[PDB]
Amino acid sequence: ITGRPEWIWLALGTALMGLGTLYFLVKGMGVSDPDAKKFYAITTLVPAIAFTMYLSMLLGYGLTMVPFGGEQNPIYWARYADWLFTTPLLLLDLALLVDADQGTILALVGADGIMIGTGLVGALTKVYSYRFVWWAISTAAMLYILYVLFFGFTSKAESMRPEVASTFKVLRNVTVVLWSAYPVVWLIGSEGAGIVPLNIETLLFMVLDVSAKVGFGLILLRSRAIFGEAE
Amino acid sequence: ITGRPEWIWLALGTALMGLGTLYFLVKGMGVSDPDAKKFYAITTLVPAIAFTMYLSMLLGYGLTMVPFGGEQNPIYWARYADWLFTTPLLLLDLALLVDADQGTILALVGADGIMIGTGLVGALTKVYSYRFVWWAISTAAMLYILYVLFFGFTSKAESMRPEVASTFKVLRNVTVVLWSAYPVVWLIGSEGAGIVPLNIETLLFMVLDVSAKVGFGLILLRSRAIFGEAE
Amino acid sequence: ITGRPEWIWLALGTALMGLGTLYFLVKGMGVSDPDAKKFYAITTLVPAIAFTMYLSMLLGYGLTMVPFGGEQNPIYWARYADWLFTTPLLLLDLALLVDADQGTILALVGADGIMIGTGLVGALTKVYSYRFVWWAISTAAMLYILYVLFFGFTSKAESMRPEVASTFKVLRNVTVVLWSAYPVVWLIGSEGAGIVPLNIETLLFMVLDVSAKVGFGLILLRSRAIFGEAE
Ligand SMILES: CC(C)CCC[C@@H](C)CCC[C@@H](C)CCC[C@@H](C)CCOC[C@@H](CO)OCC[C@H](C)CCC[C@H](C)CCC[C@H](C)CCCC(C)C
Ligand SMILES: CC(C)CCC[C@@H](C)CCC[C@@H](C)CCC[C@@H](C)CCOC[C@@H](CO)OCC[C@H](C)CCC[C@H](C)CCC[C@H](C)CCCC(C)C
Ligand SMILES: CC(C)CCC[C@@H](C)CCC[C@@H](C)CCC[C@@H](C)CCOC[C@@H](CO)OCC[C@H](C)CCC[C@H](C)CCC[C@H](C)CCCC(C)C
Ligand SMILES: *C/C=C(C)/C=C/C=C(C)/C=C/C1=C(C)CCCC1(C)C
Ligand SMILES: *C/C=C(C)/C=C/C=C(C)/C=C/C1=C(C)CCCC1(C)C
Ligand SMILES: *C/C=C(C)/C=C/C=C(C)/C=C/C1=C(C)CCCC1(C)C
Ligand SMILES: CCCCCCCCCCCCCCC
Ligand SMILES: CCCCCCCCCCCCCCC
Ligand SMILES: CCCCCCCCCCCCCCC
Ligand SMILES: CCCCCCCCCCCCCC
Ligand SMILES: CCCCCCCCCCCCCC
Ligand SMILES: CCCCCCCCCCCCCC
Ligand SMILES: CCCCCCCCCCCCC
Ligand SMILES: CCCCCCCCCCCCC
Ligand SMILES: CCCCCCCCCCCCC
Ligand SMILES: CCCCCCCCCCC
Ligand SMILES: CCCCCCCCCCC
Ligand SMILES: CCCCCCCCCCC
Ligand SMILES: CCCCCCCCCCC
Ligand SMILES: CCCCCCCCCC
Ligand SMILES: CCCCCCCCCC
Ligand SMILES: CCCCCCCCCC
Ligand SMILES: CCCCCCCCC
Ligand SMILES: CCCCCCCCC
Ligand SMILES: CCCCCCCCC
Ligand SMILES: CCCCCCCC
Ligand SMILES: CCCCCCCC
Ligand SMILES: CCCCCCCC
Ligand SMILES: CCCCCCCC
Ligand SMILES: CCCCCCCC
Ligand SMILES: CCCCCCCC
Ligand SMILES: CCCCCCCC
Ligand SMILES: CCCCCCCC
Ligand SMILES: CCCCCCCC
Repeated sequence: ITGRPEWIWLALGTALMGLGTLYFLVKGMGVSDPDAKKFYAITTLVPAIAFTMYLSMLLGYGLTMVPFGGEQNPIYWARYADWLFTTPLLLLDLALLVDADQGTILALVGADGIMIGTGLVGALTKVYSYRFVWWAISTAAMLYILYVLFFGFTSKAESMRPEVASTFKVLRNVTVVLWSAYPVVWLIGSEGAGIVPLNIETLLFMVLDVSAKVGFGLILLRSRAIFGEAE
Repeated sequence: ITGRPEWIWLALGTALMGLGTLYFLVKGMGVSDPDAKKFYAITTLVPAIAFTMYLSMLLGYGLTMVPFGGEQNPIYWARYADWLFTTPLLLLDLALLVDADQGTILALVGADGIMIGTGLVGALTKVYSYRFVWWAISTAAMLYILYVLFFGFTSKAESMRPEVASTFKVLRNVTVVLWSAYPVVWLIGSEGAGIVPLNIETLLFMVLDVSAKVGFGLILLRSRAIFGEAE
Repeated sequence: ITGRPEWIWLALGTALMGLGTLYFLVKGMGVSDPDAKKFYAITTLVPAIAFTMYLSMLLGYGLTMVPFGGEQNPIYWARYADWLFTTPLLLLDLALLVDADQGTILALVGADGIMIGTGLVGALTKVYSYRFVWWAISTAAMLYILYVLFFGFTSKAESMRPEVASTFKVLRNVTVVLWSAYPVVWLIGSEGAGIVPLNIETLLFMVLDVSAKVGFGLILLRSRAIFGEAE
């Protein structure tokens, strides 16, 4: 395990996701409100899935070698397995907060699936120049998602409770900033142009992942917006 | 890319799915009705997914070699990845049109999953005679789906709005004819008996795919059946 | 096929799932009640999926070799493909019976996904001692599911119809006993410590699978709890 310099960040990531999972699990024990239960379920599952995939990367299972540029390049494929399930759960948290219509939710989840799926294909593609074609398609799917979060959701939040409108606005802003960093790190890291070494890349993704999951969850689950308006 | 004679049909397929995706995306921009949004979301996602998988076939990612009959046989596995997601979306379009009950929808999607999954296993099976066992099981799942579309849905459409009944009937008929061709092409093509060469097989699937997705979508999204009855 | 001593149990399993599938399919033909249709759909799909995966194991497709302990160890990976889809369907049968809230259903299905997914990783892991780390995480996800079935569902059933409360209690008890045997068989069988040989392991899983699917389904589909209260 320690044979890879990036192991320290995989281990820290595993620990922080594990701790985040346990914290949300305990916190949600005292919850009976049916609406709050939905948000706790979604939000606890996110770091639990990430915990398993960080562990698989730490132990070496979630790593494969991909030939491109005349080299055997270490590619952590387990990231995409994580993201396939956790990024639509994160979007679902946002969509339920603002009572999004079903068509909009399906558009978001579908675009998200395309985003992660094409990122996976790009990560595993052996023809170097083609990796960036997949990156571009994935990034276009991301831009669609960000567009919807701003010009379909923000003006939906404003007709809702003030506490859900303010909580949505904060989580929207956190999401757009954090999620936009992922394609940049991929592009300059070992999957793309290879300018930033894998150990630093792994650190960067770990900070983004913990912030986008445990950070996000801490903000959401401390808000009164997750509860039905009750006396 | 041009090293494979079937590349021209993969390229045309990619282009037509891409163009179809953009057309539906633009067309649905001016839509606020919650019901119509569902149909636009579902129907736009279908060629978008197909676009990505056609591209993966064009670039060579979605192709593998399978030993059977003492030969290395080129198998485009990306078709099944496409179909796994797009065929239940197509069925969902039909089921929502007639306000199908939840049990019926689950039966359809489940049978569809079995249909595509067993087709994939058959496509990748190395014992030649066993490929046709999987083809038979998949075809039985197809026949179940077609049965339900006729003797569970058609008489559901007739108690609904005339515009939804007439639109459903047309899309049902398009679906049954087009979908029934797929097992025949598989059986006589490079996956099955090998009587029709891969380049012609690829052409045939491209015509079926564009018709079943973009053709289907053009009929559906031009109907007033996708809108709630409103003043 | 007969080259593997466990083939007889794979063949019997295939037959019993096939027969169970046909029986439930015929039985549900005379059903119009929308609630009952849901239970028939879910419950018929379960042995149908299991039939396909038992067949893939019989024909040899669903088997791979995994190096650990200095040996090539036969691992039937198709079990996890089965279980990935059938165990959440089984939980859905239980959850719908007691009209579980959406948050609880998502927690169950999510924990179940983690349970099966980590079992799959453990089954395919090449470092022997690490296989048991994945077994432990999977078992913890199982224990969560069993906890919810007892201390979240049982007291939900009691405020419902007596026929649904009594049917739920029986199916809950069947589920907890049968499902708890699976991690034990894995641990002592060819995936784990290797004390029980593969042919006996295969027998054990076949008895558990038929009981947990066809047995379970026979109890559920003969109950009046699956019908809406109607005059
Ligand atoms: C509604 C939304 C969910 C829409 C989803 C959007 C989605 C369509 C976007 C594209 C997804 C698609 C790229 C998934 C591809 C998975 C694939 C990378 C798995 C690895 O297999 C690739 C090659 C080795 O590189 O296998 C070597 C050759 C092997 C023989 C491969 C044969 C097995 C195939 C992988 C079977 C395909 C199954 C499905 C792709 C399962 C989807 C997995 C998940 C990653 C989407
Ligand atoms: C409700 C509905 C959805 C019901 C669904 C119906 C469904 C049950 C029908 C059968 C689906 C099942 C056949 C999927 C099999 C996928 C498999 C072909 C992927 C390729 O792996 C096959 C061999 C190489 O040929 O791998 C070589 C050996 C490797 C070590 C394989 C180990 C990895 C396994 C593939 C893990 C299994 C994961 C699940 C099958 C994911 C499902 C993928 C999708 C195609 C259904
Ligand atoms: C809401 C709930 C559903 C939550 C779900 C919980 C879930 C997160 C729990 C963990 C699931 C995760 C372990 C699935 C891993 C599948 C993996 C074993 C498939 C086989 O690939 C493993 C190695 C060979 O051993 O591939 C060799 C290297 C290859 C290059 C691998 C590259 C292809 C990757 C497999 C692509 C990943 C796609 C997704 C994992 C699809 C999920 C399949 C299913 C088994 C969950
Ligand atoms: C918890 C993990 C999260 C929130 C991950 C988010 C990841 C993305 C938004 C990834 C986006 C990518 C692209 C837009 C193109 C390049 C490849 C990706 C997959 C890194
Ligand atoms: C957009 C793509 C569509 C509508 C594809 C439909 C495909 C089928 C109905 C495929 C059916 C098959 C069988 C019935 C058995 C042989 C294998 C298949 C998968 C080709
Ligand atoms: C129809 C099949 C059923 C009901 C299978 C149930 C399987 C399980 C509950 C498996 C549990 C496992 C663990 C808890 C850890 C070890 C690995 C598994 C996957 C066997
Ligand atoms: C969105 C953030 C992307 C920028 C990442 C900056 C990383 C700077 C680290 C120094 C680069 C290491 C190069 C020498 C090894
Ligand atoms: C459902 C349509 C299946 C029939 C396809 C007919 C294809 C005819 C093309 C000629 C066959 C090529 C054989 C000589 C290369
Ligand atoms: C939950 C049941 C697990 C116990 C399984 C008992 C199997 C006993 C069979 C005898 C073991 C075979 C060892 C000699 C080959
Ligand atoms: C490819 C995996 C996509 C599914 C991820 C799980 C999250 C799905 C959330 C469903 C949202 C509800 C839509 C109506
Ligand atoms: C194996 C992939 C199956 C899922 C495909 C996505 C479409 C699912 C549509 C869900 C229909 C709603 C059922 C209640
Ligand atoms: C990884 C596969 C998980 C999906 C299995 C299919 C069963 C899903 C049942 C959905 C229950 C409804 C939740 C709201
Ligand atoms: C186009 C929608 C406006 C809100 C999205 C902001 C786009 C940020 C760009 C992210 C950088 C990705 C490379
Ligand atoms: C049995 C249901 C009647 C409607 C379905 C028509 C079946 C068409 C056969 C398709 C050919 C597949 C090989
Ligand atoms: C902790 C919840 C109480 C009900 C679950 C009973 C646990 C049975 C243990 C199963 C054995 C697995 C190794
Ligand atoms: C070796 C790099 C070749 C450049 C490929 C860039 C493709 C980016 C596509 C953006 C439309
Ligand atoms: C080499 C071909 C052997 C014939 C197999 C046909 C099987 C079809 C099954 C239909 C019930
Ligand atoms: C396994 C193929 C089944 C096709 C005939 C339909 C059987 C009746 C089902 C009624 C829902
Ligand atoms: C070779 C076996 C080494 C023992 C591993 C047991 C790990 C079990 C983890 C339970 C917390
Ligand atoms: C509760 C702490 C969980 C941390 C387990 C994984 C950390 C890796 C240590 C090497
Ligand atoms: C908008 C046109 C999209 C076409 C891109 C793929 C066509 C392949 C050209 C070689
Ligand atoms: C209807 C009987 C189904 C049995 C088919 C599979 C049994 C395997 C026989 C070798
Ligand atoms: C993006 C950083 C999130 C910070 C989380 C802090 C949570 C405290 C309530
Ligand atoms: C099956 C062929 C479909 C033809 C689509 C034409 C759409 C025009 C409205
Ligand atoms: C766990 C054993 C189940 C027994 C099923 C018998 C069904 C008869 C109604
Ligand atoms: C990591 C366990 C958290 C302890 C409880 C925190 C207050 C709910
Ligand atoms: C008003 C919300 C500001 C949140 C910005 C957080 C940036 C990481
Ligand atoms: C809305 C601001 C987006 C900031 C992008 C930051 C990418 C590192
Ligand atoms: C391909 C872009 C379509 C242009 C608009 C067509 C009329 C909505
Ligand atoms: C009355 C609907 C006829 C549609 C037939 C289309 C055949 C491709
Ligand atoms: C309902 C008519 C089906 C026609 C099947 C055509 C197959 C090529
Ligand atoms: C296996 C076929 C079952 C025959 C009908 C049983 C009574 C519904
Ligand atoms: C009162 C229900 C008892 C069911 C026990 C079944 C054990 C297999
Ligand atoms: C509730 C009793 C569980 C029995 C476990 C049996 C495991 C073989």
